[PDB]
Amino acid sequence: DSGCVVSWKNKELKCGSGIFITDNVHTWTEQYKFQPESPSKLASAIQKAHEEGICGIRSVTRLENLMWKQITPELNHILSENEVKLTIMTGDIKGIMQAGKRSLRPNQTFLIDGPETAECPNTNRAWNSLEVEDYGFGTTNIWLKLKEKQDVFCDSKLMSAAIKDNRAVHADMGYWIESALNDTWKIEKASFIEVKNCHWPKSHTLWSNGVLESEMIIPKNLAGPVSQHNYRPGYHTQITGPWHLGKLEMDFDFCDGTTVVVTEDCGNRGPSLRTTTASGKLITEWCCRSCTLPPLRYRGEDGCWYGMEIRPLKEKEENLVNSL
Amino acid sequence: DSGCVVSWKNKELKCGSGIFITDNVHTWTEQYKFQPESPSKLASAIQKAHEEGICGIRSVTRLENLMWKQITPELNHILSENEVKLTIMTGDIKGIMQAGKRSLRPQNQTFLIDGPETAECPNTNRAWNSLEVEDYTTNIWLKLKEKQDVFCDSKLMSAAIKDNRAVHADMGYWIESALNDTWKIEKASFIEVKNCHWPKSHTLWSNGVLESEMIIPKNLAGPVSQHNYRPGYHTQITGPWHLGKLEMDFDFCDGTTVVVTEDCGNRGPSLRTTTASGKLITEWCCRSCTLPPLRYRGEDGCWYGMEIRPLKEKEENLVNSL
Amino acid sequence: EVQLQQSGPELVKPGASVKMSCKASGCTLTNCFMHWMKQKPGQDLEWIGYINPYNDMTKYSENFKGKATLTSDKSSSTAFMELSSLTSEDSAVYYCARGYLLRTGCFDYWGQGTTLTVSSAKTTPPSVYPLAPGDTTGSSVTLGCLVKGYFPESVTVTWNSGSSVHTFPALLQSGLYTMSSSVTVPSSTWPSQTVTCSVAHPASSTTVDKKLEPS
Amino acid sequence: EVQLQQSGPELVKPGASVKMSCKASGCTLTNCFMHWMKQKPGQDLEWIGYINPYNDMTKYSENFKGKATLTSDKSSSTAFMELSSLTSEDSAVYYCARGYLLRTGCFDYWGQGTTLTVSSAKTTPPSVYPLAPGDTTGSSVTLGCLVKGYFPESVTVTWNSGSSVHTFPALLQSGLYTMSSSVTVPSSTWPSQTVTCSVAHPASSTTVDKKLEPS
Amino acid sequence: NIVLTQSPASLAVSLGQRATISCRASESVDSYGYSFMHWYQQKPGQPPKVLIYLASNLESGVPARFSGSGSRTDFTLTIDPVEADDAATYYCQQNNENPLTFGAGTKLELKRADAAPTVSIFPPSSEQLTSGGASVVCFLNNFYPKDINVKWKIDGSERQNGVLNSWTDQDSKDSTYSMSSTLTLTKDEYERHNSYTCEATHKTSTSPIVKSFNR
Amino acid sequence: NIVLTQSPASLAVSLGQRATISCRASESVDSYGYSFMHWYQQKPGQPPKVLIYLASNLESGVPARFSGSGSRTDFTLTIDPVEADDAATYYCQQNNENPLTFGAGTKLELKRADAAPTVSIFPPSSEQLTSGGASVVCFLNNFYPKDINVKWKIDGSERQNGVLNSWTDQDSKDSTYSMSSTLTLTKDEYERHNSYTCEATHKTSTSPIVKSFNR
Ligand SMILES: *[C@@H]1O[C@H](CO)[C@@H](O)[C@H](O)[C@H]1NC(C)=O
Ligand SMILES: *[C@@H]1O[C@H](CO)[C@@H](O)[C@H](O)[C@H]1NC(C)=O
Repeated sequence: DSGCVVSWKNKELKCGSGIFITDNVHTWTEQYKFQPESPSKLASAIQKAHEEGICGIRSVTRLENLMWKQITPELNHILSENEVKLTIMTGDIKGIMQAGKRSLRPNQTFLIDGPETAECPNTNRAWNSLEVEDYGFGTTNIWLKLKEKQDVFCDSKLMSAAIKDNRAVHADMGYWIESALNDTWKIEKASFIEVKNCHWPKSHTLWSNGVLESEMIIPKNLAGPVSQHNYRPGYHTQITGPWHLGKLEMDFDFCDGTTVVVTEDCGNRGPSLRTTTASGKLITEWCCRSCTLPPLRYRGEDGCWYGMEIRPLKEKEENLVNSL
Repeated sequence: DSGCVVSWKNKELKCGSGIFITDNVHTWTEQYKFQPESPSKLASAIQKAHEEGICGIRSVTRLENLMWKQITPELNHILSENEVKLTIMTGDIKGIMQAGKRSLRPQNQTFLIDGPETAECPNTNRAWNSLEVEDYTTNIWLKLKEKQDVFCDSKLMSAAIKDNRAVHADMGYWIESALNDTWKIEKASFIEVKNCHWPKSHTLWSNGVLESEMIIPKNLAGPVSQHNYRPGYHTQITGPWHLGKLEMDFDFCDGTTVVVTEDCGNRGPSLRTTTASGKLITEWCCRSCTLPPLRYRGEDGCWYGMEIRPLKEKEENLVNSL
Repeated sequence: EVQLQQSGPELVKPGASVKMSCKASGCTLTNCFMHWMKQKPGQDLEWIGYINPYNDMTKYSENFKGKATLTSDKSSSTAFMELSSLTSEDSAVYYCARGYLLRTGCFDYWGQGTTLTVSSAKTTPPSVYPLAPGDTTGSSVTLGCLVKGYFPESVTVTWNSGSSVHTFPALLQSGLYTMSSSVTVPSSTWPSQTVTCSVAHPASSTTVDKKLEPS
Repeated sequence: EVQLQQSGPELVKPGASVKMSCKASGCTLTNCFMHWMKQKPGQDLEWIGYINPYNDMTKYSENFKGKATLTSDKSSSTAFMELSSLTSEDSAVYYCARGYLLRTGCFDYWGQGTTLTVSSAKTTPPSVYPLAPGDTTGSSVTLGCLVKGYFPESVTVTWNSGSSVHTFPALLQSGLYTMSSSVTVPSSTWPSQTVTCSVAHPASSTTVDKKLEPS
Repeated sequence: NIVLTQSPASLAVSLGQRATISCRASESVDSYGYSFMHWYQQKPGQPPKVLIYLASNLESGVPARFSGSGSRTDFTLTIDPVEADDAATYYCQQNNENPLTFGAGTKLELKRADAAPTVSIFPPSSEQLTSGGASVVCFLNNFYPKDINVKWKIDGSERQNGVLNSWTDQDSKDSTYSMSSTLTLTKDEYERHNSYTCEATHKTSTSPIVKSFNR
Repeated sequence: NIVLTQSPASLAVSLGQRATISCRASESVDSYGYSFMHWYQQKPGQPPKVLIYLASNLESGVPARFSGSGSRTDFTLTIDPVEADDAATYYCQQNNENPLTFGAGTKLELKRADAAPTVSIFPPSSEQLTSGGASVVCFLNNFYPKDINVKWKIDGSERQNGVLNSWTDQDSKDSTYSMSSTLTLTKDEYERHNSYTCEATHKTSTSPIVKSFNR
């Protein structure tokens, strides 16, 4: 990669060659789109899956879901032409991209994504069966093919990492995690368009030694990088964060109009609560037992949420909306 | 960092904001310069050091030595006005930047900066790794350190990985690894060779690593990383690191051929393909290495990895790295 | 608690634009999402969007993305909505109301509503005629006022500022509005007492009082 | 073995540039580093650098980085050296020689050397005058040739292509060169035999033979 | 979008009875264990007011005779006992997913014991007769049911021209209706005929209620 | 840089003796257990030739009378026994670190038994006398030692003007020297005087050797 770059904060301009990690989350238009190299191979593998008792699939990344949306008419047409009464329908995205325990391999219905269901549970859904082939140019194409081995690791050709000027970034098609050295190394910002259920490969992870899963801010089961850049003093794993938001913005600052104090009188850590009740009233006074300020906050399409260790000071938790 | 970039191999152009890890080794002119924030502070620390029995210092990075070259006149004169009869003289750089076991402290006598080794002023009484970066032909401002440790300054290190191409980078290192069927190291470029430890904070894939499999040794600022790995090779402890500046890759040395046989000799110090008299040794082997052969190229020719031995030639006639 | 005050009525020519306001007293930063709704006379309400004066968070519905524009003034704590190219389908009442984010709250408090009439007709103040009965009398007499020939709607008819009152919807005749208002008071009081009907038409900024006297 | 052939002599005006060549026969890829050296008449040699015609590996010394430019042609297996802005300090003999890398080998074979003269003087071919003795004679007679008034150096004076011969260094007079050459042969042979002195001046591309006859 | 369908479109209920309205969503409005559904009451000419927030929470300061229930797609509002104040339109609304959507509405009409209309007849004003036009007005006040037909007799000839009629909203106090009948003519037309008559046929009596006057 | 200093600057040695030259480096030329030092012989007008490569290796095809020794900074070239061919300049060179550097050089001169100069006198040529100038030449051949002074007598008057002399290199065969003395005048000046004389005073005899001629 060769070119030029201007740093506003550093106040300089730099040209040369090397590696450029772009922020593919706060992009204004869809820079990348998934497409399969052979839709017919996909139809063949879906035949084989449905015959074996696989009733559907769950996408790992959001772009995979959009690809299934773009491709479903032609998949059903190639299926109809190939003499097999099986109808494919793909739905929308919930919060977390939940994982399935089955996989594809290289009247009746076939449900891709959508909401949860008992007729076709995740136990019989295929998941993480696509990997990247090559690239298009100009937007940008990403060609997908069927995976030769089934594992729980996110596709490594989509991941990226970088660190410079004591600012570190772990990035993805749907993640953007910034950490910084201010007296100590800690996570500072995180941006999500998706929330997936794969594992972040350690091959693309900075500072991946001597890491406790119980200290990872972003949980390992939610594609959290196993990294000491995934630390923040005073906080533990945010297992019950508002990850159901699907798209959200985590940082360390006060929720608008609220104030957090550190006391022993505070309640213990539990599922994340939102600063506005179901009726719209604002809960102003919050606390935490042994966390460190500024407070861990999430912001999503329905308001401001707090970290697991931040509870309401005076208000009863029953009136508040929680993420369970 | 915001801007645009074109990739020759990937055949695309991309704009946006993020992090840009540049190759500050293959630059044609000096992109960065070392300067002290307070030369008088440095003079104070050098006085304070000489009182403690410190006869000199050894630089960690090459830019530190070049800074000492540019800075020594004023250090000697600020010393002269404060009338301490101590003269600072700085020499050139050997191969490896050997470490010293003393250190400075913030706030007919002689003070030798770098040059070759000597028993009159050994490394036991030389200062080493006492500077850290404060802030920023871009300038870099330096100040006095706080704690004595064996880690390279983390404000200078960088790492990156994208499109299954990984880079660990520095003011003087550039280490490229790549995914071709498996993850392994592919290229390495050195302008300096230092003796500090690469902090794992700036290291990709730093879990489950055996140091004995790290290609670039940990004691030579080798990143503790599975990207610091090549199948069939172990740590290159006795590589031609005394060259100081060199270029490691995986290819045949010009005019030579390496074969894989179990009859080959065991791994030892690195040998170079040309004898002292200029004869080329053509046939080489290795016991359990994987081709292409690990090769170094330096100011005096092509050398081979520790596990690459001469097939027929006797090792006594060959140049070795000890 | 949270008091909402919307702008006055508007009469706008087709294809032009109108910008109406909503000031919010008693608000806080974290609530105070001014939502905007479009209601034709006696029809279903449409959701346009919301804006937060302090946050400048704005969200539009798909039907109104090209039509409406939400802006805000922090110090005034005021929301502004503008309606691009105007058509007859836009003549309606636009309501400003406090709400919250997506899965948050209900429409707690409401403004009074801004009436917008999109036409080439020109603001015409009304004529006010009193209505009194030499006939039979009982322990109750009813009086009235006829408000005729005004545009646009509406008018407000108050009787002595405070008895049983009936207000009649305006009707369209030849492109102007005609309505009436009747009140019933004991006949022992009238015409010994004085009774005045007050008609207010804001769009022409006219007020007309008429004292009730017998024929 | 490895045969080196360098270009001919050069006369160049001040400030101009010259590009000389060196062809290498008998080379291999792994050796064949053409090194270049600058030697003023009877002074220490200076190392300029080296180039490999097959590798295009080039290295310059610090003193010549702005001065010299090394180029190569693989098919011709030839090295070229160019000398940028030329000054009187550059008038000297430039030697091409086979070598190796840094701590590798010695200067095995050498070319014959290219003479460069930096001046505004114009090439002038020499005058050749014979030198013969009616006097006393012995069992040996010596004859000579005077080469006068030429620029630039040098000339080559051969006697019958193959006796004892003496060649005298040229001297500068009024901006041109004058040298002489003497040979001794038995007087029983002369003037019964014929003897010819051949003076070659390449820079003027002139060759002059002079037959020796007695006064 | 989530489409709310309300049943019935309009409802007539007697004093003290039980009123039930239903709201049917096209998609589930349930999230976080709560039903994001709300019921609002709108008096005419007034902003809507909250009664039930969420599926089954009584709004503060709302009479406990209101109640809400339901989940997922189906919800129900109950009024028991409905009283004279509750003559208004009732809407359901959801805020589970954007865009926020309303129901079409249910207009509640009160049933009471039938009542006869108080008829009053009014000649054109003195100010009106001078401006070039004349309108004779008849007020029909406080009757039930709402349906009624009026008859104008001018000099014994029925009149069917230029007559405009307007109905009021059901009064919140006595649950009755009213109506204004307006005869619009030119000034001269009024003076060509002498006797004017207003006649109402209602459910109360088979023989119409009449009120008349002469010049 | 590594500076090579050679001692002595110039050396004179007799046939069959032992010759020792020394080379002193400013920095160690030793690396990898080897000494990167080389000795070259340069005949005049010729490219240099390798004798010892590394400290102590005889170059292939070089007579075994040459030998090298030393290490680190100090090195020595030994010739035993030195013979008539070895009259040449001898250089040391290092290639341990850039830039490659040479010694200043040692010019070797042979000592032999003294010998008298063969003097020959030559009048101006017939071709020269016609072109406007006249040069009388004297050749002094095969004498030793090198030091000598010549004396021109024209008609008994000594002549000290316009005389140019050139010495040759020591001959590789007999180890003697030669010299050319040239008297340059205008054409007319030659004819004003009749008798010409060349006189050489050498270490061989106290009485000068004379050769003369007349027109
Ligand atoms: C660093 O920490 C200090 C602690 O008080 C805080 O005030 C400051 O804003 C922080 N700076 C950054 C860049 O995070
Ligand atoms: C990748 O590996 C294959 C098989 O070993 C080899 O043929 C190919 O050249 C490699 N490509 C690289 C190293 O770019």
